[PDB]
Amino acid sequence: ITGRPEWIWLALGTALMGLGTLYFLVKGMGVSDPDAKKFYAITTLVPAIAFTMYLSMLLGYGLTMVPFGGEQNPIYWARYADWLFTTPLLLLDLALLVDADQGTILALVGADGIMIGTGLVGALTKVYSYRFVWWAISTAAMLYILYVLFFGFTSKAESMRPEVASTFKVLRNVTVVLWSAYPVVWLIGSEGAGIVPLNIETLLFMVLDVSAKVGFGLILLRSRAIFGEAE
Amino acid sequence: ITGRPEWIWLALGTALMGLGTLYFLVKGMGVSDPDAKKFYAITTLVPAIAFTMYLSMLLGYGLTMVPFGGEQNPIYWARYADWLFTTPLLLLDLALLVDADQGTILALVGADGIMIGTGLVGALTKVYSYRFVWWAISTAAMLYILYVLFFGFTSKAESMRPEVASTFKVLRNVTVVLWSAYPVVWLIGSEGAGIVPLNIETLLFMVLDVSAKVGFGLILLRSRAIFGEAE
Amino acid sequence: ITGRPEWIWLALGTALMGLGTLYFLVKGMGVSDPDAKKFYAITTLVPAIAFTMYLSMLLGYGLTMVPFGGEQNPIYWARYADWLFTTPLLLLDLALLVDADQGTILALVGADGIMIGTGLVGALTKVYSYRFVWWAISTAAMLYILYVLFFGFTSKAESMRPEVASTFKVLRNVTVVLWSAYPVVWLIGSEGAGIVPLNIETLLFMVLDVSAKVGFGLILLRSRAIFGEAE
Ligand SMILES: CC(C)CCC[C@@H](C)CCC[C@@H](C)CCC[C@@H](C)CCOC[C@@H](CO)OCC[C@H](C)CCC[C@H](C)CCC[C@H](C)CCCC(C)C
Ligand SMILES: CC(C)CCC[C@@H](C)CCC[C@@H](C)CCC[C@@H](C)CCOC[C@@H](CO)OCC[C@H](C)CCC[C@H](C)CCC[C@H](C)CCCC(C)C
Ligand SMILES: CC(C)CCC[C@@H](C)CCC[C@@H](C)CCC[C@@H](C)CCOC[C@@H](CO)OCC[C@H](C)CCC[C@H](C)CCC[C@H](C)CCCC(C)C
Ligand SMILES: *C/C=C(C)/C=C/C=C(C)/C=C/C1=C(C)CCCC1(C)C
Ligand SMILES: *C/C=C(C)/C=C/C=C(C)/C=C/C1=C(C)CCCC1(C)C
Ligand SMILES: *C/C=C(C)/C=C/C=C(C)/C=C/C1=C(C)CCCC1(C)C
Ligand SMILES: CCCCCCCCCCCCCCC
Ligand SMILES: CCCCCCCCCCCCCCC
Ligand SMILES: CCCCCCCCCCCCCCC
Ligand SMILES: CCCCCCCCCCCCCC
Ligand SMILES: CCCCCCCCCCCCCC
Ligand SMILES: CCCCCCCCCCCCCC
Ligand SMILES: CCCCCCCCCCCCC
Ligand SMILES: CCCCCCCCCCCCC
Ligand SMILES: CCCCCCCCCCCCC
Ligand SMILES: CCCCCCCCCCC
Ligand SMILES: CCCCCCCCCCC
Ligand SMILES: CCCCCCCCCCC
Ligand SMILES: CCCCCCCCCCC
Ligand SMILES: CCCCCCCCCC
Ligand SMILES: CCCCCCCCCC
Ligand SMILES: CCCCCCCCCC
Ligand SMILES: CCCCCCCCC
Ligand SMILES: CCCCCCCCC
Ligand SMILES: CCCCCCCCC
Ligand SMILES: CCCCCCCC
Ligand SMILES: CCCCCCCC
Ligand SMILES: CCCCCCCC
Ligand SMILES: CCCCCCCC
Ligand SMILES: CCCCCCCC
Ligand SMILES: CCCCCCCC
Ligand SMILES: CCCCCCCC
Ligand SMILES: CCCCCCCC
Ligand SMILES: CCCCCCCC
Repeated sequence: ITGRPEWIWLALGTALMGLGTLYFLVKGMGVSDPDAKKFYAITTLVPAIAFTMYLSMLLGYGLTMVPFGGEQNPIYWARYADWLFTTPLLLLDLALLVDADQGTILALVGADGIMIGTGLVGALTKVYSYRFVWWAISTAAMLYILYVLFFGFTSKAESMRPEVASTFKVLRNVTVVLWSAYPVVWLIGSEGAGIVPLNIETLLFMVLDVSAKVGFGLILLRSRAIFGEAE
Repeated sequence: ITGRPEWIWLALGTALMGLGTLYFLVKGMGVSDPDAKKFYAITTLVPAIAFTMYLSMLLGYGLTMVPFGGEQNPIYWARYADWLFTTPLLLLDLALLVDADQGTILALVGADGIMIGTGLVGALTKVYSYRFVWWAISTAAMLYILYVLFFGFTSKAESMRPEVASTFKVLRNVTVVLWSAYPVVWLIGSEGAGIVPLNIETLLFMVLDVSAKVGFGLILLRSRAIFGEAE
Repeated sequence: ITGRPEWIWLALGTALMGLGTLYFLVKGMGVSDPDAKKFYAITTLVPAIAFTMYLSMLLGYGLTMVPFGGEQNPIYWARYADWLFTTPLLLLDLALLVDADQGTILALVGADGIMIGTGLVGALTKVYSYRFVWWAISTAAMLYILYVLFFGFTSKAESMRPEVASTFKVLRNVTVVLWSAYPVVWLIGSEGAGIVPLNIETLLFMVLDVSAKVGFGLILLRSRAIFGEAE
């Protein structure tokens, strides 16, 4: 395990996701409100899935070698397995907060699936120049998602409770900033142009992942917006 | 890319799915009705997914070699990845049109999953005679789906709005004819008996795919059946 | 096929799932009640999926070799493909019976996904001692599911119809006993410590699978709890 310099960040990531999972699990024990239960379920599952995939990367299972540029390049494929399930759960948290219509939710989840799926294909593609074609398609799917979060959701939040409108606005802003960093790190890291070494890349993704999951969850689950308006 | 004679049909397929995706995306921009949004979301996602998988076939990612009959046989596995997601979306379009009950929808999607999954296993099976066992099981799942579309849905459409009944009937008929061709092409093509060469097989699937997705979508999204009855 | 001593149990399993599938399919033909249709759909799909995966194991497709302990160890990976889809369907049968809230259903299905997914990783892991780390995480996800079935569902059933409360209690008890045997068989069988040989392991899983699917389904589909209260 320690044979890879990036192991320290995989281990820290595993620990922080594990701790985040346990914290949300305990916190949600005292919850009976049916609406709050939905948000706790979604939000606890996110770091639990990430915990398993960080562990698989730490132990070496979630790593494969991909030939491109005349080299055997270490590619952590387990990231995409994580993201396939956790990024639509994160979007679902946002969509339920603002009572999004079903068509909009399906558009978001579908675009998200395309985003992660094409990122996976790009990560595993052996023809170097083609990796960036997949990156571009994935990034276009991301831009669609960000567009919807701003010009379909923000003006939906404003007709809702003030506490859900303010909580949505904060989580929207956190999401757009954090999620936009992922394609940049991929592009300059070992999957793309290879300018930033894998150990630093792994650190960067770990900070983004913990912030986008445990950070996000801490903000959401401390808000009164997750509860039905009750006396 | 041009090293494979079937590349021209993969390229045309990619282009037509891409163009179809953009057309539906633009067309649905001016839509606020919650019901119509569902149909636009579902129907736009279908060629978008197909676009990505056609591209993966064009670039060579979605192709593998399978030993059977003492030969290395080129198998485009990306078709099944496409179909796994797009065929239940197509069925969902039909089921929502007639306000199908939840049990019926689950039966359809489940049978569809079995249909595509067993087709994939058959496509990748190395014992030649066993490929046709999987083809038979998949075809039985197809026949179940077609049965339900006729003797569970058609008489559901007739108690609904005339515009939804007439639109459903047309899309049902398009679906049954087009979908029934797929097992025949598989059986006589490079996956099955090998009587029709891969380049012609690829052409045939491209015509079926564009018709079943973009053709289907053009009929559906031009109907007033996708809108709630409103003043 | 007969080259593997466990083939007889794979063949019997295939037959019993096939027969169970046909029986439930015929039985549900005379059903119009929308609630009952849901239970028939879910419950018929379960042995149908299991039939396909038992067949893939019989024909040899669903088997791979995994190096650990200095040996090539036969691992039937198709079990996890089965279980990935059938165990959440089984939980859905239980959850719908007691009209579980959406948050609880998502927690169950999510924990179940983690349970099966980590079992799959453990089954395919090449470092022997690490296989048991994945077994432990999977078992913890199982224990969560069993906890919810007892201390979240049982007291939900009691405020419902007596026929649904009594049917739920029986199916809950069947589920907890049968499902708890699976991690034990894995641990002592060819995936784990290797004390029980593969042919006996295969027998054990076949008895558990038929009981947990066809047995379970026979109890559920003969109950009046699956019908809406109607005059
Ligand atoms: C509604 C939304 C969910 C829409 C989803 C959007 C989605 C369509 C976007 C594209 C997804 C698609 C790229 C998934 C591809 C998975 C694939 C990378 C798995 C690895 O297999 C690739 C090659 C080795 O590189 O296998 C070597 C050759 C092997 C023989 C491969 C044969 C097995 C195939 C992988 C079977 C395909 C199954 C499905 C792709 C399962 C989807 C997995 C998940 C990653 C989407
Ligand atoms: C409700 C509905 C959805 C019901 C669904 C119906 C469904 C049950 C029908 C059968 C689906 C099942 C056949 C999927 C099999 C996928 C498999 C072909 C992927 C390729 O792996 C096959 C061999 C190489 O040929 O791998 C070589 C050996 C490797 C070590 C394989 C180990 C990895 C396994 C593939 C893990 C299994 C994961 C699940 C099958 C994911 C499902 C993928 C999708 C195609 C259904
Ligand atoms: C809401 C709930 C559903 C939550 C779900 C919980 C879930 C997160 C729990 C963990 C699931 C995760 C372990 C699935 C891993 C599948 C993996 C074993 C498939 C086989 O690939 C493993 C190695 C060979 O051993 O591939 C060799 C290297 C290859 C290059 C691998 C590259 C292809 C990757 C497999 C692509 C990943 C796609 C997704 C994992 C699809 C999920 C399949 C299913 C088994 C969950
Ligand atoms: C918890 C993990 C999260 C929130 C991950 C988010 C990841 C993305 C938004 C990834 C986006 C990518 C692209 C837009 C193109 C390049 C490849 C990706 C997959 C890194
Ligand atoms: C957009 C793509 C569509 C509508 C594809 C439909 C495909 C089928 C109905 C495929 C059916 C098959 C069988 C019935 C058995 C042989 C294998 C298949 C998968 C080709
Ligand atoms: C129809 C099949 C059923 C009901 C299978 C149930 C399987 C399980 C509950 C498996 C549990 C496992 C663990 C808890 C850890 C070890 C690995 C598994 C996957 C066997
Ligand atoms: C969105 C953030 C992307 C920028 C990442 C900056 C990383 C700077 C680290 C120094 C680069 C290491 C190069 C020498 C090894
Ligand atoms: C459902 C349509 C299946 C029939 C396809 C007919 C294809 C005819 C093309 C000629 C066959 C090529 C054989 C000589 C290369
Ligand atoms: C939950 C049941 C697990 C116990 C399984 C008992 C199997 C006993 C069979 C005898 C073991 C075979 C060892 C000699 C080959
Ligand atoms: C490819 C995996 C996509 C599914 C991820 C799980 C999250 C799905 C959330 C469903 C949202 C509800 C839509 C109506
Ligand atoms: C194996 C992939 C199956 C899922 C495909 C996505 C479409 C699912 C549509 C869900 C229909 C709603 C059922 C209640
Ligand atoms: C990884 C596969 C998980 C999906 C299995 C299919 C069963 C899903 C049942 C959905 C229950 C409804 C939740 C709201
Ligand atoms: C186009 C929608 C406006 C809100 C999205 C902001 C786009 C940020 C760009 C992210 C950088 C990705 C490379
Ligand atoms: C049995 C249901 C009647 C409607 C379905 C028509 C079946 C068409 C056969 C398709 C050919 C597949 C090989
Ligand atoms: C902790 C919840 C109480 C009900 C679950 C009973 C646990 C049975 C243990 C199963 C054995 C697995 C190794
Ligand atoms: C070796 C790099 C070749 C450049 C490929 C860039 C493709 C980016 C596509 C953006 C439309
Ligand atoms: C080499 C071909 C052997 C014939 C197999 C046909 C099987 C079809 C099954 C239909 C019930
Ligand atoms: C396994 C193929 C089944 C096709 C005939 C339909 C059987 C009746 C089902 C009624 C829902
Ligand atoms: C070779 C076996 C080494 C023992 C591993 C047991 C790990 C079990 C983890 C339970 C917390
Ligand atoms: C509760 C702490 C969980 C941390 C387990 C994984 C950390 C890796 C240590 C090497
Ligand atoms: C908008 C046109 C999209 C076409 C891109 C793929 C066509 C392949 C050209 C070689
Ligand atoms: C209807 C009987 C189904 C049995 C088919 C599979 C049994 C395997 C026989 C070798
Ligand atoms: C993006 C950083 C999130 C910070 C989380 C802090 C949570 C405290 C309530
Ligand atoms: C099956 C062929 C479909 C033809 C689509 C034409 C759409 C025009 C409205
Ligand atoms: C766990 C054993 C189940 C027994 C099923 C018998 C069904 C008869 C109604
Ligand atoms: C990591 C366990 C958290 C302890 C409880 C925190 C207050 C709910
Ligand atoms: C008003 C919300 C500001 C949140 C910005 C957080 C940036 C990481
Ligand atoms: C809305 C601001 C987006 C900031 C992008 C930051 C990418 C590192
Ligand atoms: C391909 C872009 C379509 C242009 C608009 C067509 C009329 C909505
Ligand atoms: C009355 C609907 C006829 C549609 C037939 C289309 C055949 C491709
Ligand atoms: C309902 C008519 C089906 C026609 C099947 C055509 C197959 C090529
Ligand atoms: C296996 C076929 C079952 C025959 C009908 C049983 C009574 C519904
Ligand atoms: C009162 C229900 C008892 C069911 C026990 C079944 C054990 C297999
Ligand atoms: C509730 C009793 C569980 C029995 C476990 C049996 C495991 C073989």
